[PDB]
Amino acid sequence: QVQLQESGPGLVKPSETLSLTCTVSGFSLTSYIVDWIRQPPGKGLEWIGVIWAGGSTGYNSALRSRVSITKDTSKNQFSLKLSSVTAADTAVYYCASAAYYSYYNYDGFAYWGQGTLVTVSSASTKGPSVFPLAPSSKSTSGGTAALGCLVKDYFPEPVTVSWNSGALTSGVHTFPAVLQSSGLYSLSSVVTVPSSSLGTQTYICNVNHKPSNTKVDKKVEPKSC
Amino acid sequence: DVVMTQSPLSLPVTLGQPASISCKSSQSLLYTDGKTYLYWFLQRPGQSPRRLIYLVSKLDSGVPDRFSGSGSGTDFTLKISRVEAEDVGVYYCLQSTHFPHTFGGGTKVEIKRTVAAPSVFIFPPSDEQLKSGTASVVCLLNNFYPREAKVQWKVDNALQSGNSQESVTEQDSKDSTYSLSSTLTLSKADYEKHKVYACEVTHQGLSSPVTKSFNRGEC
Repeated sequence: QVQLQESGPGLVKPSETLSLTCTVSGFSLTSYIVDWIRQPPGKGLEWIGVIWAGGSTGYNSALRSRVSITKDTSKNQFSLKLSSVTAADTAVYYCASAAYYSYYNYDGFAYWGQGTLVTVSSASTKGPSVFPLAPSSKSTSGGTAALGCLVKDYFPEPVTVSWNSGALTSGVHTFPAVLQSSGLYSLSSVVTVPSSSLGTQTYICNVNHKPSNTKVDKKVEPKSC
Repeated sequence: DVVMTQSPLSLPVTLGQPASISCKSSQSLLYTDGKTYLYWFLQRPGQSPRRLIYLVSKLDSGVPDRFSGSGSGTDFTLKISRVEAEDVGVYYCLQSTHFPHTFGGGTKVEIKRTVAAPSVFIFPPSDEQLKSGTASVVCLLNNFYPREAKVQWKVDNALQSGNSQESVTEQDSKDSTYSLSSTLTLSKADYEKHKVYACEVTHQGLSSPVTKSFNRGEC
């Protein structure tokens, strides 16, 4: 019954400062602590630091004094800052909270935020092109048809893809993105539906690329053969 | 710093069978207050880790009793008495007795299910993309098991090399299958110069390779 909301994903230039915020809701009968953790893509978890109820902090020495955790003006809002970043700092950053009953009795890592991917790069953001993956008899297996969207040429990750504004979830497969030689990502999202529904139901893929403030809705029209 | 070693790195297990994950620390995790700050988490693809166990053996709210934790000092174990399809993912152990707090490297739990042949689908490039000077052809291998699958692109029966990329979903939490998407990228000129576009699929569930193809300009 605790929720942690983190700020959006995006770019940080090398040597510059990464800045993230976390809002912790749901604690009422006790104070709480906030731990910060990161996860490089395809790697494990690394603990960054903690902010105690009174505002004091503890940091991982591996971060070489480049880290700061502060309490913001807004109730339950915390800021994580990491200075002089390099490619080693590219990761999904998480905040995690737990009940603090007293200094001699506290929990940790009980509730986690969704995680925000921060990419360290000197490159500019680039919004995706969204192309239909049109259904046809080449994608139609005995009463079921496959269709989708190709989300191409964007930077940095991530992108979110929904179908029919979230009304369509069954049979959806959103694939891991691939990095092309251009340095831009390409991702596909597919869905299997009854083929009889193709002439009576509209299928739209909703693509959001938060780093570039790009939102694209693409109607996927069937082929005739 | 305290080193946390998880064993094994990969854990394939038959549905309904037990699973055991080991976590070993380079130093005792027993704190001066008599408590052992050892935790277990489960992380699903594209999702945050979720806590299962704290204080070695205490289950978090909503965690079913097929999950259990044991151990003391430096040796710890996460047990699943009867593995279910939804138990797939990466399990991590964590210690917070010592500063800095450190995690184990993770253990990926996989379901060993019956062989399922993939359903193969092909998609031509869109006219929208063709207008930009590029042509991407997509081949989808849906809901197969095991993970091992070979995709070969053929353009007018000529085997393609260095112009395709693919990715595979993590194991499905309901049916225990994988899906694979492969993209073949050509210039519009090369695309317009050829007729037949095919993706050849080799998998254990298939007695012979399955070729899914289309002819450019049929409709």
